[PDB]
Order: sequence, then structure tokens, then C-alpha cells
Amino acid sequence: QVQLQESGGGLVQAGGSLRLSCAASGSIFSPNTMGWFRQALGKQREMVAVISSIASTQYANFVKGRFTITRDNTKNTVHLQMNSLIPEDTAVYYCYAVDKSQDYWGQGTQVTVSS
Amino acid sequence: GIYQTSNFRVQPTESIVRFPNITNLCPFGEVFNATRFASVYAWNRKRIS
Repeated sequence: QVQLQESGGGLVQAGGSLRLSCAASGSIFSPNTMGWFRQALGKQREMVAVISSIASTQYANFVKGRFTITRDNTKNTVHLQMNSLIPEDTAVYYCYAVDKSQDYWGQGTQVTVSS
Repeated sequence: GIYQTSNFRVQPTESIVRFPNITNLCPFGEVFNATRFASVYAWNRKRIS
């Protein structure tokens, strides 16, 4: 049973910073690729960002230069420094483990930014 | 005198069949009764042998 632990969201005023985290457990074979996706109530899954085992980072144009992905090889976990926050980022986010077999999702992290 | 007219063969009255069955059967329960199924973009192929 592959499990993704997602944590680190909540309520933050405009301009604040947060640090989300997903830890992957189960099989998670070595050539893995994990991304984060966005969903606001009434919209679809918006691809936020992706990192592979190659250490390459791919980001969408919605949050240009604002959000960062950090990798931990020892525990194979990932943290997303989500800074320079704007009310348009009010959406629950989910984790995406490409791996090689079926892709497991997370349970979700509420992120709200408003004033 | 004495003559050989015919020969009796006592034909069989029923059929018996006895065979070996392995205790382990198959992980169909892990496939059809699985709690989670894969998306149509990453199909789950499981090999049975």
C-alpha cells in the first residue's frame, strides 16, 4: 500500500509563506517522478509543478518564480516552499507519484490566502 | 463333448477420476475485490503464473 503523507497548509494572510511536505511510503521504485497539482472549488486539477529523479524541476506559468520544490534523497521526501502568496492561490493541493506502475494521489492540503 | 462358444469379459460399471489440487489458487481476489483500481492512463497489468 503506497501512502503519501501531505502536510503543512492552512490559513495565511496575503504575502505570507508556507512549506508543504509529502513523504512517500510503500514500493516507490527508484526512478520516480512526483508533482503537485492544484484544485479550487469549481475547477479541475491544475498541474502546479513536477520533479523527477533527474533533479530537474518543471513549473507552470501560473506561479512563475514563486513556488519551489526541494528534494530529500535520504528519505525520498519532498517539500514545497510556497511563498509570495496571492488570493488566486486559494486551492486544495494534491500529490502525484508517477513512479512506473499506477500513480497514487494524496489526501489533500487546504491552502487559503485572503485579506 | 465340450466346445468354446464365446468369452465373457465382465465390463466395468463406473468411472473413477482422482487428481491433485494445489492449496494456493490465484490472486483473483486481489484483482476483482481490490479496494483501488488504476486510472485509464496507467492501467494495472498483474501477471498470474
